[PDB]
Amino acid sequence: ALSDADVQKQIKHMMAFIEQEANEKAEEIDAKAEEEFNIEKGRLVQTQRLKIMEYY
Amino acid sequence: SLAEIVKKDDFVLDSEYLVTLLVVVPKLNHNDWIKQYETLAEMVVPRSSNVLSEDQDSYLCNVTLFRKAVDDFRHKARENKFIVRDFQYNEEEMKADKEEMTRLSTDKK
Amino acid sequence: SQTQGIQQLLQAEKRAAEKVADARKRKARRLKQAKEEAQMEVEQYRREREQEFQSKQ
Repeated sequence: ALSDADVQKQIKHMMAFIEQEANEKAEEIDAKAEEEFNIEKGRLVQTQRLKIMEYY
Repeated sequence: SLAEIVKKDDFVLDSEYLVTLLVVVPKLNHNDWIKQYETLAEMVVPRSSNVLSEDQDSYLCNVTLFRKAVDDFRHKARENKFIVRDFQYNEEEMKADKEEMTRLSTDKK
Repeated sequence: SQTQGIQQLLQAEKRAAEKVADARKRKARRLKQAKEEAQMEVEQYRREREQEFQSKQ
């Protein structure tokens, strides 16, 4: 009596977070890639700029 | 001991989300378990049930189903007078038991 | 889920892994881009400072 309707109910329950939480993980990974743009640009080359400024 | 009962072909091993469970079932409720096991849990596999082995009082039967739904599967199984024999495929244990039995028999001889 | 659900689950997990791995690769390449772009920025800053040095001299 279950047929494929119960199957599709569990699939509606499952898909909508198994795929989308991984999508959100990708999005926050990209967001941290932007935050790490900022961190690298404000730490590594910032120290480089300070060193050359000391030289100057 | 399940040293001489289970087989690897009955287990869906190393899956991502599914597992094979072993359940002793009375003879008086064997067909009842077969008609009920699809309803005993969700995200189950219809027609994955099988009779792994049997005895004079019950049937050891294997079913492929979801790993999260096993809790309520075993719960409803206990509600329907079915004792879950918790055991997974371990060739090491089975061969070790057989070889130890033969070893001790020959040692005694 | 007899057979349809397992198939959909497998595709969902594969797509999830693809999303996460692609995001990681994007992050790595984008960190490299950060380093290169900022290196060029510091090169421009160095050019400015050398020009100011020439004026001061």
